[PDB]
Amino acid sequence: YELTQPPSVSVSPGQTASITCSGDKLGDKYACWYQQKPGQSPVLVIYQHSKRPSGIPERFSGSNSGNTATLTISGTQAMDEADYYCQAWDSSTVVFGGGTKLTVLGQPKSSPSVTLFPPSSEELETNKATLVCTITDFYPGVVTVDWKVDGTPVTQGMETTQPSKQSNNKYMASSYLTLTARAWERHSSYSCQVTHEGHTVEKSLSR
Amino acid sequence: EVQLVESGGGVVQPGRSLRLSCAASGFTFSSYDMHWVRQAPGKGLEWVAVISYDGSNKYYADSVKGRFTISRDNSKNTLYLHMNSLRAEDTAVYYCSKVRGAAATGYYYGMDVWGQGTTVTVSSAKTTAPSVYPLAPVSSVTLGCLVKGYFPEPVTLTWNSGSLSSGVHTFPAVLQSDLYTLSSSVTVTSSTWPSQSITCNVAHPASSTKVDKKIEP
Repeated sequence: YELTQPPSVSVSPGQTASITCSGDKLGDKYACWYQQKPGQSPVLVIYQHSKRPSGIPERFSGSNSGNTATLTISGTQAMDEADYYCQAWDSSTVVFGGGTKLTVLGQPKSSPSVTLFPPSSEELETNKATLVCTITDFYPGVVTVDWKVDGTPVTQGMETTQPSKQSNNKYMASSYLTLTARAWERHSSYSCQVTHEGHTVEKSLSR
Repeated sequence: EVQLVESGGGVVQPGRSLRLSCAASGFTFSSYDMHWVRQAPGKGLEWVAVISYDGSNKYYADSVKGRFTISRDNSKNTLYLHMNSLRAEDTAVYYCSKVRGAAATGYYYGMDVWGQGTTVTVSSAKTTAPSVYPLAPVSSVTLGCLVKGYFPEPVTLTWNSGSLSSGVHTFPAVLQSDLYTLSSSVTVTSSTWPSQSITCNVAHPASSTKVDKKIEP
């Protein structure tokens, strides 16, 4: 089975962060949690749902209910901003959750500004078509991008950049949908949908 | 204190092999299950393999079954990953880890010690010049420049030969179809363009590329 967790959780310093992992047989297992900061190795913060290894601050705790497990940070500090992964196992494998970025808020929240560009006539001469969805001025620095063509979710041909910091200290990212020229001509509506802090900002193109 | 030191990462072609090593000290090595875990660029942790403390049991992620094998030499306190039939999608930082729980308890109590990571990068790409395309829409206006399908890094992008640097966002490269794609946008007042000229300048020295692309309606 797969373990899922929210891509983003954000709190202000001093608030309690709650990060929940879920999976079909997770309640039959022990869940553990890793903290990982950029360019660093993971660190075991909680194991057996609720136990801290030596050296882990007391503010880290854990619980479980049903087929979910939750990491809780009571009185969050700026140093706790990191990716957190849950981990358990199934019948044949070790399973990691997809990770949650905990942002400890240092500035106001900011929704993404989205711009969608069509393929250039120059590119279409090559039998290829790339749509470009640019995404700027968002904070916290995590988005999910979904593409639709004629209302149908696309599963193939997309790449999205890692978010990066702007000069104003907000974040930006871009996403690409690559199609054949012939697929581009066959469809009329194209949409880039960016989800941030539970709300979606959409831009579309229509022929 | 408890320590794992990795080596053996490198840059190889698809289809080739590598051996990763993970040298252990500060604990009774033969009393602990050991794992490999990997992490692709910007992505999550992905389990690769485990070998039991006594070496009797080995298990693998479906993504590597038949291609990678895990082993340990308890006499040398060293864990290995033998990577064969490498693929582009195997590109990642590879970590080794030690389980907290000794002997039969190794699955239960987390991975308490991790290596520093060793990078494996698998690509058959050759030098390739970018194609440079205009980004234009169907009070202010946002234009851009798509730099598609170049290899290797580096590439540089400026606007109006560096004269226009305000309202510019140049995004990180991403790997697409085994080549790199980059884009940049520039936001200007709508009375400025197309009345005044906006040109993206792209330089890719590996391919002797210096391209100026004027952005038209």
